[PDB]
This record gives sequence, structure tokens and C-alpha cells, in this order.
Amino acid sequence: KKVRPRLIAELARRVRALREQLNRPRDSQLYAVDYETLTRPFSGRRLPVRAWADVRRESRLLQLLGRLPLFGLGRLVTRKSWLWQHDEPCYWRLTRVRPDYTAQNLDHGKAWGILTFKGKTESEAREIEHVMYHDWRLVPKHEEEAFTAFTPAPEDSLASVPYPPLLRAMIIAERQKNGDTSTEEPMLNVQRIRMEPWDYPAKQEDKGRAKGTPV
Amino acid sequence: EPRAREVVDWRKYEQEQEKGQEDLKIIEEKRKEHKEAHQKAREKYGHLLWKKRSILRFLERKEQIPLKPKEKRERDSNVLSVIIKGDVDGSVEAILNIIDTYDASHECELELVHFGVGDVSANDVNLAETFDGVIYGFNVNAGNVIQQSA
Amino acid sequence: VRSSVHARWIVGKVIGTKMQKTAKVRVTRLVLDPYLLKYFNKRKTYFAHDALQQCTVGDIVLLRALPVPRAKHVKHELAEIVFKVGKVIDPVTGKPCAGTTYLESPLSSE
Amino acid sequence: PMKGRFPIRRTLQYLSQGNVVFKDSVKVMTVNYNTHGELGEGARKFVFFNIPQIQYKNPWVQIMMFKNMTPSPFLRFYLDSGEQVLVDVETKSNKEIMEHIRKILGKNEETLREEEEEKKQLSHPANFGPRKYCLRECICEVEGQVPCPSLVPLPKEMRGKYKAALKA
Amino acid sequence: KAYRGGHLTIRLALGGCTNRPFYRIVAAHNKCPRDGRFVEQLGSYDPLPNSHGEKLVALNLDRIRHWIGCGAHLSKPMEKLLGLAGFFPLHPMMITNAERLRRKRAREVLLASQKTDAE
Amino acid sequence: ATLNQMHRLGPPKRPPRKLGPTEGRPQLKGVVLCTFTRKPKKPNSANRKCCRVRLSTGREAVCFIPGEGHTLQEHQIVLVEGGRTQDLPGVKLTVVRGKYDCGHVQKK
Amino acid sequence: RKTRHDPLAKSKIERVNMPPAVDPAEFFVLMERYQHYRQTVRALRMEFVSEVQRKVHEARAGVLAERKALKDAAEHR
RNA sequence: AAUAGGUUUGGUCCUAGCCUUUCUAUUAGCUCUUAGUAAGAUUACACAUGCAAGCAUCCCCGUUCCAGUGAGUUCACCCUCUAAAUCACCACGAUCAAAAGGGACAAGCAUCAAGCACGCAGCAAUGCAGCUCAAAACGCUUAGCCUAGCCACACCCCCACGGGAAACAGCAGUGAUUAACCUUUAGCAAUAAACGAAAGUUUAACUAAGCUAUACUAACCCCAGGGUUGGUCAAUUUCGUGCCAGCCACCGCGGUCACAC
RNA sequence: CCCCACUAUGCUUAGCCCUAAACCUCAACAGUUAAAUCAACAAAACUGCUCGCCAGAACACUACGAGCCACAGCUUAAAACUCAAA
Ligand SMILES: CN[C@@H]1[C@H](O[C@H]2[C@H](O[C@H]3[C@H](O)[C@@H](O)[C@H](NC(=N)N)[C@@H](O)[C@@H]3NC(=N)N)O[C@@H](C)[C@]2(O)C=O)O[C@@H](CO)[C@H](O)[C@H]1O
Ligand code: FES
Ligand SMILES: [K+]
Ligand SMILES: [K+]
Ligand SMILES: [K+]
Ligand SMILES: [K+]
Ligand SMILES: [K+]
Ligand SMILES: [K+]
Ligand SMILES: [K+]
Ligand SMILES: [Mg+2]
Ligand SMILES: [Mg+2]
Ligand SMILES: [Mg+2]
Ligand SMILES: [Mg+2]
Ligand SMILES: [Mg+2]
Ligand SMILES: [Mg+2]
Ligand SMILES: [Mg+2]
Ligand SMILES: [Mg+2]
Ligand SMILES: [Mg+2]
Ligand SMILES: [Mg+2]
Ligand SMILES: [Mg+2]
Ligand SMILES: [Mg+2]
Ligand SMILES: [Mg+2]
Ligand SMILES: [Mg+2]
Ligand SMILES: [Mg+2]
Ligand SMILES: [Mg+2]
Ligand SMILES: [Mg+2]
Ligand SMILES: [Mg+2]
Ligand SMILES: [Mg+2]
Ligand SMILES: [Mg+2]
Ligand SMILES: [Mg+2]
Ligand SMILES: [Mg+2]
Ligand SMILES: [Mg+2]
Ligand SMILES: [Mg+2]
Repeated sequence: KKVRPRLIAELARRVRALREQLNRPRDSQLYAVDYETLTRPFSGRRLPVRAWADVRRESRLLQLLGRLPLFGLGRLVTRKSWLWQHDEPCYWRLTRVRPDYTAQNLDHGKAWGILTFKGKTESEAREIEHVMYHDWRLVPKHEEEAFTAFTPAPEDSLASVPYPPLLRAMIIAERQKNGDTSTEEPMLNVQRIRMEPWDYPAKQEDKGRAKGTPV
Repeated sequence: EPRAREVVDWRKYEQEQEKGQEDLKIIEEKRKEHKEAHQKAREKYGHLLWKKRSILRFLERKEQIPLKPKEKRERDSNVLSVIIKGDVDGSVEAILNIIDTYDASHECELELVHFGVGDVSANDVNLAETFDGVIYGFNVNAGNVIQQSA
Repeated sequence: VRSSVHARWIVGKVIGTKMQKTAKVRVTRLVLDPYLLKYFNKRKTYFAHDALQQCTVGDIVLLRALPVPRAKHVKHELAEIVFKVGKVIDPVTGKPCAGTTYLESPLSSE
Repeated sequence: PMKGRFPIRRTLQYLSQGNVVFKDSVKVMTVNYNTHGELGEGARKFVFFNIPQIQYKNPWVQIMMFKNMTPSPFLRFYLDSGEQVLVDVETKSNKEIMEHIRKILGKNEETLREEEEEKKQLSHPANFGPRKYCLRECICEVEGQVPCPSLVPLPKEMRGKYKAALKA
Repeated sequence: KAYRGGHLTIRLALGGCTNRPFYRIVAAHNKCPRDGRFVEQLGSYDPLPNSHGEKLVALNLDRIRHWIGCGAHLSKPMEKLLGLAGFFPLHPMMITNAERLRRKRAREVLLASQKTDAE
Repeated sequence: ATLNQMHRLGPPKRPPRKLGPTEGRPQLKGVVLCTFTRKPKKPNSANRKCCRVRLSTGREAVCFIPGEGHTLQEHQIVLVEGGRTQDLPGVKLTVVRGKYDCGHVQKK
Repeated sequence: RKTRHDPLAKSKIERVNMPPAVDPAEFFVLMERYQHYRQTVRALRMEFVSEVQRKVHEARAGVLAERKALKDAAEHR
């Protein structure tokens, strides 16, 4: 019951982990795109057909900010996909930028900011996702005041919905079995559940990265 | 497919029947030779009880029976066993016609152990190790493993 | 929940005490023979920690599982010496005995 | 015949006749008996008949026996809390000892039924599966439902062979 | 067996012989085989109609509520069986596929009428 | 034996069943080497057609050809099976008629 | 199924799956049904989750569970 | 071994072994009508070809699953503790479950009887001299197992930085090999999985078909064969052979009247 | 085989060897004489408890291995082939 040690599986494991940390591909290599074949040279994978239009027009976040004094600190950057879908102002306030220095035009990197989705600001600044996407647009200084202008509409909405028929029938039978007599309806409290949109910025600080396997 | 199996079975049955007729003539001759001796071997003790024959037969064995021959076959120096492996059926049937025109059995016999199609395998080496034969691979290959085993 | 040792309480016999602050205990349990349907003793050796080295070969002891084994084989500790070899006190009367006879009559103290 | 005296002890029917199921506390049981003497007779019969019945019902309880260590026989149980329960069994029959330890340390008939009823909920009659675990394997064994194709061939309209040919 | 990641799901485990499908509702690991090892069996579904003309669906509501409160997901077919029973709401696609079928049948009645009317 | 003696030893250990000339196999494939005859042991008297074949396992055993007459020659392929020939001591293999080169006994 | 180390087929190299056509009405209506359905099912899930906590907490620290441990311990003394 | 039987001898009893009668699964030979269902390389030997993992408004996720095999083989079970993961989320506890710790767990051989550092204490320095074993240590050989399934492997070197070297133990199919021999079908319509907010897409998983007396169920106007026929053990007419040829599971038959070929 | 003669040896001392039809072929302990007495023969038949041994014949008081002051040795001790009996 004394397991025979496997040393080569631990030596290799350390070496592979080390190489992934010293040969790791940058954002310039991973997120490069050939604009004629619309493929990622690093992996040779075609983009989806719905993105092709926007990969030839819009700009990446840090090919807008690389033209600014401090990578556009304290500035609002919206996204084309938000402006079409949502009338309300959605934007990020930039607070920290980590540019990719291996790009010749400094057009890749990371960004942290304060989200304001549909006019609702967030307490603290987190990391921005979809930096690589060709969907961004920088809010001009003089328009910053008319773009941010927002008036909250009433949020009154349904607070309770019925139970589905069978469950409701089983909730009214326990009452009468225990002896409780009431004419009130069983209702679900749907006020706790805050249904967010499907295009709500997720967390890029819990998201993975492509492995260093160039093709 | 089943109809195809029926035809092959009939053809194999037809072939098997023919061989049997050729073999039957061999056996009929082989049986007759022994039957002639046996019917003539007990003419000396004609019209006698078997017990009488036993006594004479037991003594008779001593006089006219030499030492028994070895069951194991004894190799002959002037005998060549060959295994012909070809690449195509038509090429193997051409090498068999060259072995069918061999007229020197008085000085050295030629025995064609096995003939087939394909590369030299393990069954060929095992047959050549049994009959002390040679493998003649015409336009075929022999894997390293086969070379090591041979 | 309170300990990672399977055997919490086991009673055995000190076969040897040649290790410092450690007692080698032999525990016996009844194991049924599936065929003969009879119970037989299957013994097993346990290493107990005796801080005061008060154990003597031939005495019955009570072991208490430790929270975590202090050594590779030490998993228990000496809870109490049940029957001291040669000096057992009858629990029913509390009087000394040398086998089936009382060394001190129980009537001395009524 | 079966070797040994009283061979009925070495039977499953006799080993399952014990009604002494210890609680979770009882961990170790020690029996101290004397080979000779009239007073110790019951303990000798308790070790000859009843001990096998107790260990069969309590396989995780250690039962150790000591001969002629004391002048009188006695039983001692060691609980998991550290408590020791002395039971002087002198001048007693084996039936009294078995009934005495079933009252102070054994379970009653109410606590045992509950345990058995919990095992009846593990084998649901509705569930379908192998005979080892479930009663029925498929729902083709239920009268009314479509039978298995092995026994009753289904109609040509319910088979995917003709459906494909019928469709094309 | 231990799977990297994964979770529990209340799905259907197909059973029965050829052309005789019988599902048995089970709670099983996501990465486990369809008809492989299961944690518990929560019911059965017989698609083929019986002599009386009805489909039998056994539901262990008590145990289905336990595994849903332990972190178990639901498959689309199992989410549509609970909407038909009334335990869950009608799946959106049960309502949308019913609307598509209506438009389809209303589009075919025109042709049929025109044929009988025009011809 | 006593119960204590029966407990130490344990369940009777059945001797590992020995294998025969077929190595626990229904049939085997072999190449004919010789074709001789053998005489039965007393009290039977006959000449029984046998043949020494090398099996696929590598061994070289003596087989018995059943039936009246045969045309088996060196280098031929035959399928052997089990079954001792009672008259012949040491002959434990039998040639399968109607398989490979060996043919069914012609009628009459 | 294939693994990560298996090479891709040569018949799929030049394959582009075009997304299906979208009906503006049905798609918008279908996006709201999912919105409500998932809000109605999330509330039920929480209810079912709340019944599993009670039962778990009603067996180890319940009023009917602590009332029997004292009865079992009082009878032992 | 059972409701048992046959066979030691000149004969009886006792003991004892071999065999027979029963039930399955391979393979062989001779033979074969249909329908429906199930199951379906001999081999961890080598593999032409084609397919088998995609999804998606770019990131991610997934391809670590399923499927397969049986080389090796006491990692599979319970308790303790506690990561990852699911329950939208912080938190909660539940669930699931690895590593670690404790326990348990194949067969044969003792002509494998001794192993050789296998222990303890102590903050540490370091000290002591132990530990396992005839209730089987150490070791050798064999084998997948305790089957709602699990374990293990994933060309080889236990491992996989590295090297040999260039991988169907994925489906179909082939070569070699073996007594052992399934189509180089179709479709994602159902279920399952993956991805996606979703409509949906994909999938040799799967489903529905194909081949094959391996097996079960049912049937048929025409259409039956195979093996037996001394006893055990159900049941032989007449020829031919003449200890020859041949036969038998066992005992045994055949030497001119053979119920045994 | 019968007769004669003579030696090793038999004897003592000191070491070794370690065998037997070492067989009263009938294990040690305790107990019984009732019941079905009991295949046969022999030295009547049984009970409790424990240890040791044995499972067709032959190969085999063998081979190999180990151990031993034993080196033509002793102890322990298989299998294959073979028979359908012994
Ligand atoms: C009941 N059968 C008795 C038995 O016959 C046996 C007898 O068997 C003999 C074997 O063939 C032989 O190989 C065997 N020879 C050996 N070297 N082992 C004989 O020992 C054996 N005879 C015996 N064991 N009595 O000869 C066989 C042919 C027999 O007829 C077979 O059934 O033995 C015979 C005497 O040997 C008796 O006369 C028969 O009555
Ligand atoms: S077993 Fe239910 S259909 Fe075949
Ligand atoms: K004869
Ligand atoms: K295996
Ligand atoms: K390996
Ligand atoms: K599908
Ligand atoms: K994705
Ligand atoms: K005649
Ligand atoms: K004697
Ligand atoms: Mg015979
Ligand atoms: Mg006789
Ligand atoms: Mg007999
Ligand atoms: Mg057949
Ligand atoms: Mg698997
Ligand atoms: Mg966690
Ligand atoms: Mg673990
Ligand atoms: Mg040996
Ligand atoms: Mg193996
Ligand atoms: Mg490997
Ligand atoms: Mg391979
Ligand atoms: Mg294949
Ligand atoms: Mg082939
Ligand atoms: Mg087959
Ligand atoms: Mg396809
Ligand atoms: Mg099929
Ligand atoms: Mg005849
Ligand atoms: Mg002298
Ligand atoms: Mg004497
Ligand atoms: Mg003795
Ligand atoms: Mg013997
Ligand atoms: Mg001797
Ligand atoms: Mg010797
Ligand atoms: Mg020797």
C-alpha cells in the first residue's frame, strides 16, 4: 500500500507550468486578426459571421486610448453594441490601463473602469471585458455632459406572481390538512430576483486565457 | 450475399467430390495390396483354429520380423524444400510451372512445401523450420522481426 | 468528528514495552468464520503512548484514540490500566486478589 | 453430524435469535468468568450460548474474555464517553444477564422498528430496474402498456424501418 | 468516480428495446453516460400510449424538490414535462411552437378553401 | 479434523485442472510430417493409421486418422481434435474428417 | 468523440455555418417569455432551497430533536 | 457431488478412483423456411482510406466528457478532515467529490522462512535500539473486479521535461495471426452531451436500418435433417468382411451364426 | 546354502552419524458399558476435548531446492508422461 513515487510527473508538471509563465503569448499575438481572411493567425480560427462587419469598421479599446495623454484616464468609453440595443447611457469610466508593450502601435492591453449600465453606476472599479472586441467608441469631452444625462424612470414592476397550478393545489392542501383555513393566494416573491440583461458586463478577472499553442 | 454463399458451397462440394474419386482409386489400390497379403498370410494355417495359429504366429514373428523402423522421418541430404511467396497470384503460378519442369529427382528431389501470396510471414518461417526449407520471396518484403526470427 | 482514528476505545494486553513512552498492545476481536459459523480471535498490534512508562508486560490496558496520530504508528494513548499484572483490584469489592482467592478478606471493612 | 457439543449454536437461525442490540455508546465489552464454582455457572453458559448472539448483532463492538482473574465473575462495558458500567453477574442465570444488559444498554422494540422502516423507503415499488434492486425492469411488464417487441411484434406503422420506406 | 467540474442534472435515461422507448427520470452527473450510473431515480415516462390512450408519467415531487434545492439542473424535455403537469410554468418554446403550428395550419386552410372555392 | 484445525487450513483447494494435448482448446491446426501405423495393446490386434503432425503451438504429436482409408501426405494441413484412442497408448489426438485437406470417408 | 490531439477533417476546412434568419416579432416575444420564465423558476428554486435548510437544521438543532436527546440521556442516567 | 448408475474379483463385502445421465457457452462436421427481439475479432500485434468537436458578435468555455479496451493490478468501500465544482451573485448551509490521515479488501505455492532499517522519543540538538513475521512478514506466479456499475490503462520506457519514434485498445474496414472472422449504412427526427441570452447549430454517443441458426419468442398449404440402435441407455432387418478392415464416453466388439465394424 | 581359517566390526575412552516392521502398526487427557452391539478380520463398541496427519495407483524412502561435523548420507519432498484400476 506504499505507492511507488512518480517523480517525472512532478518534474514535468513544474516545467510545463514554468514555460506557460515565461513563453506566454501576449495580447498582440493572441488577438491579432487578418482583415482579408478574417482569421486569427495565432490559431487559424475563423471568426463568427455576425462579427465580420464590425471587425472591419469599429476600433479596439487601446487603439483609441494609445492616442491620449495617459491612455484616457477618467474618460468614458461606450460600445457600439450598447448604443444600438439600449437607449440609456452605458459606459465605463477608465481608472487604470496596462498597455501591451509588444505591439508596434500599442493597440492591445487591459483596462479597469467603473461601469454605468443603463444609467446605474457601480460602487467600485473592476476589470473591463471585451477589450479586444471591435465595438468601442470614445465619448467626446464636450458631449460627455449630454451623453451622461439620464433621468431614472419608475421601476415599479410585478412583485408577486402566482404559483404554477399543481404546486398551488398542494400548498392549499397542506393548509387544510393542518387545519389552517385561509382564502389568500400563494404567491412567489419575484422582487428579490433582479433579472439582468444578457449583455451585462461579466467579470474578466475570473475569466481564462488562451494557452500558448500557436498554429 | 446468401445466394453467393450457396454457389461457393456447391462449387466446393463439386471440387471435393472430384478429389475423392482420384483418392478413392489410390485407397482401393492400397487396400487391395494389404488384403492380398492378409488372405495369403493365413494360407499356411488354413482350416485351423485360431488358438493353434497364435502359438505358431507368436513363434513365426521371431523368424521373419526384423527390428522396427523409426517412426520419425529421416532427412535426406539431396532434398530441397522451398516455400514460394509471391506478390501477385499470376506471378506465383509462373514460378510453379518452372518447378513442374524439374526432371532430376534421381539426384536431388524438390518439394514445394507451401505457396501463397503476400509478404513473408511467421507461418512460412515455421514451415521452413519444420521441413528444413528455404523461403523464396519473389518481389515481396520481409519485416525486420521476421529476419531476426529466421 | 473528534478524531481521525477508526478505533476509539480498545482493550488489549501489553506484550512489550521496549520503546520510549510507547507500549505495544495486542488487541483481540471475535471474527466469525463464514463456513464453520464459529467465532475466533483475530489479534492485532496497537502502539500506545505511555508518558510515565507505567505499563508492565502482561497487563490489560484501555486505549483512547488520539485526535491525530502523533507518530507513524502511534494512534492511541493509555487511558487506564484495567488489570495490573499481579496486582488486580476486584471491581466488585475493591479488594486485592491473587486469582480466585482474596488476599484481603472483604469483611475487614464490612 | 455437526462437530462439537451443541452444534445448533453454529447456525444462522440461532445467531439471529439475540435480542440484545447495543447502543452507539457501547464500544468495548469485557467478560470476566471463572471456569469452576457453582456461583459462576451462569456466566459460563452466557459465554457458551449468548456471547455468539451478541457479537453477531454487534460486530463493531469488541468482546474480550478473561479467565480466573478475579474471585467472582462480572461484565464491564466501556462507553464512548469514558463511562464504565460494571455488572456483577454472580449468582445469576444466563437468561437474567441477557435480560439485564438489554434493559440498561440495549435498544427497545420501538427504536428497532424505526430503523427497519427506514430501509423500506430505499426500495421504491414504482422504480424500474434490475431484479436485484427493483421489482420490474421495464414498463412493458405492466398490463395495458405496449409489450416488449421480443414477445409481441409491434405494428409495421410503429417501426422505423417501414416509416423510412413509407416516407421515401 | 470524480469528474473535473460538472454538476447534477435531472434528465431522462432512455430504456427499452428497439421501437419501444421507455424513459426513466433520474438525477445523475452531467458527465455520466445517459443510461449509466445515477444518484437517484425520480420517476418514469412512457411515450407510447396505452390501451386507454394515455401516457404515464411518474413524478417523485418530494425528491425532485430536494435535488433542485441541492443544485441540480433540469433538461429541456424534463422542463416540459413539469409544465404539462403544472409543477413548473409552460416552457416558452412550448408556447412558441404552438403558435408556429397554428400559423402553419391556418396557412393550409386557405389553400384548401381556395381549391374548393376556385375549383 | 477439529474446528480449530478446519479454520487454520481453510476451504479445500481444488488441484488446478491439468490441460491436455489441445491446451484446453477445442481443435488445433497442424501440418502432416509422417504417415505410419501402430499396433494395439493386447488383446486387440490391428494396424491403425496414425500421423505425426506439428501443431500451431509448436509441439509435434501423434494423431489418429479415423475411418476406412485416407490420402494424407507430407506437408498437408489437417484440423485435429481431442479424444483418446483407447487401443493406442499415448495417442490423444484425432484428425477431423471433412476439414482442410483431409476428406470425408468415401462411401463403401 | 474526437480529442484535442486529433487533426481536423479536410472536408470541413472551408465550412461556414451561417446563422438562421430572425423574425423580429417572434424573436422579441420569445426573449421576454424566457425573461419571465426564468424569473418564475428562480423564485421556486429558492423556495426549494429554503426547505432543505430547515429540514437539515430541524434534525440536529430542532425542538423535537433536542427534546429526545435529553429523554435518551435522562433514561441512561 | 443426486432419487442415482456402470466398471476391480474365480466370487463376496468394504473402500476408492475413472466414466455415464443433467444444464450452459465456444468451436467443428453434416444440414437449414420465415418473422420479431437480444448479443456479436481469437490477439494491449501492425494499420491504406474516410468520418468521429464544435459553439459563438471576436473573449472565454468545450474538445479532461461520451465512446473503447483488458496490458497491468489489493488507488474502488466506510469514517475523519477538507479544495475545485453546481445552487445567478456576496454570504449561508446543503449537495457532489479529489488529495491527505485511519481502517477494510483476490487466488495458488512455505520446496518463498526469515525481511534488512523496515521503529520510538524529543521544540531542537540529538538519544535509545528497535519494527514486521508460522494467526504467514518478505517474495514468486496467476488474474481485471465485489457488475444499476466500478477500477485501471490510453503505442512503448510505471510517470513523460526528455528519448525511442511517428501510434484506430473511437465507428466502419484491412493485413498478419487464431479452432475463433458483422456494413469501408443513413440521420441528428427522439433522448444525452457541448456551446449560446436565445431561435438554434454540431456529434460514427445515440437512434433507426444491414450481415450472421449464437440465443430467446412466434408461426408455417408445400417443404427435415442430424446423431444414435451390445449393456449403462430409448431403439436393427438382411447382406459383406473374417482379430483383417474398422468401432466405443466406460465396460468392451471383430479369429466364417457379428443385435457392437 | 554346508565345512575350515581369518579380518573390519561387536568391547573401553572421546567425538560424530540420527536410521528401523523405532509395530503393542491401535496418539495425549477424561469418561461410559446403556442404546441401533458390530461391514470383515484383528485386540468388543462408543462419547467429550485437543494436537498431528491423510484424500485413486504408480512414478517416489525419487528429482530440484534448503538445512545438517552427515559428502555413495539423512531430513523435508513435487510434477510430467502412464493406467482404469490398485
Ligand atoms: C474388468 N476389466 C478387467 C481389466 O481389463 C482391462 C485391462 O487393463 C490393462 C490396461 O489395458 C493396460 O494398459 C495396463 N498396463 C499397464 N502397464 N499399466 C494393465 O495394467 C491393465 N490391467 C489391469 N489394471 N488389471 O486390459 C484392458 C484392455 C481392460 O480390458 C480395459 O478395460 O483388467 C484385466 C486384467 O488386466 C481383467 O482381465 C479385466 O476383467
Ligand atoms: S424490456 Fe421493456 S421493451 Fe424490451
Ligand atoms: K479383441
Ligand atoms: K486485465
Ligand atoms: K503504461
Ligand atoms: K438530436
Ligand atoms: K463559446
Ligand atoms: K455375418
Ligand atoms: K509389531
Ligand atoms: Mg475402453
Ligand atoms: Mg470379470
Ligand atoms: Mg464407484
Ligand atoms: Mg453448428
Ligand atoms: Mg468510460
Ligand atoms: Mg468549494
Ligand atoms: Mg482520497
Ligand atoms: Mg523444488
Ligand atoms: Mg491479464
Ligand atoms: Mg504512458
Ligand atoms: Mg494499436
Ligand atoms: Mg475498429
Ligand atoms: Mg483478416
Ligand atoms: Mg464467433
Ligand atoms: Mg454524419
Ligand atoms: Mg442492429
Ligand atoms: Mg452396424
Ligand atoms: Mg578382531
Ligand atoms: Mg522395539
Ligand atoms: Mg500427542
Ligand atoms: Mg498416490
Ligand atoms: Mg529409509
Ligand atoms: Mg533423497
Ligand atoms: Mg539435494
